[PDB]
Amino acid sequence: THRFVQKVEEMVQNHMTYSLQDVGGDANWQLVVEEGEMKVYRREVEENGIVLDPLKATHAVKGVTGHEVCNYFWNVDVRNDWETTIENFHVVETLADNAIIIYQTHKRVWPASQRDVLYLSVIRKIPALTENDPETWIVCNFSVDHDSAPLNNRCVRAKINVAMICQTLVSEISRDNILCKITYVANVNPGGWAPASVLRAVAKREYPKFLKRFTSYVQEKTAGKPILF
Ligand SMILES: Cc1cccc(-c2n[nH]cc2-c2ccc(F)c(-c3ccc(S(=O)(=O)CCO)cc3)c2)n1
Repeated sequence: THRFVQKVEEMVQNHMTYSLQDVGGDANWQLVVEEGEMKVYRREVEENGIVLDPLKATHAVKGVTGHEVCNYFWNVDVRNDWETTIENFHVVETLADNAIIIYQTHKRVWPASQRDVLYLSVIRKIPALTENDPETWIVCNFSVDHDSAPLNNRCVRAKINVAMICQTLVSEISRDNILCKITYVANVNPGGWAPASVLRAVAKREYPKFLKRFTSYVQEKTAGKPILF
């Protein structure tokens, strides 16, 4: 039992309560980009001059399970196969077999300075709320403080709360008959000065490119392997 067990429970339950809700019907969410079943939405939010724009996306991916998608998203050993904006990353602390603390730096977005981030990354299976409902696999990545935080004078420290939340629908089961329903939420505080139009333009381009590249990577690596439910 590590020191972040309560915090983890809170952050995960908040996503389970609030992040799964539908936004198709909700005019407070702007639909920014659509590519088939991938639907990317945002709200435009600025606090004390800093652009926070909550991002929420849904997607439906054939032929992979939620457990698989979450394992690929959490497993630091495959990070470089799908990430494209990371410059450096270091595992700061191992809390449990399902929870680590990561420090990473990102590629600069001109003309703002580079960003770094220091977060707890946890993977959990959440049982079905009623006998009717699906089980959920979730990865939550959320900023924390740590005394071994790196000094990096080129970087402004962002703060994140991200979740990759998956429910899996199925019909001996073939990958032909499985579909993973994803909700991805990203609440990024850039942590200092950054021009709003540029941040918005980069979010609009990069979030869809990330979701497409990541989800296709999982399909590619699990093809012709036995399913892990
Ligand atoms: C996916 C995406 C969308 C929009 C912009 C960018 C980007 N381009 N250049 C710098 C960044 C940047 C700056 C600060 C950050 F915290 C993250 C950040 C993004 C996602 C996540 S995660 O938790 O989804 C995946 C683990 O990295 C963590 C940090 C990314 N990347």
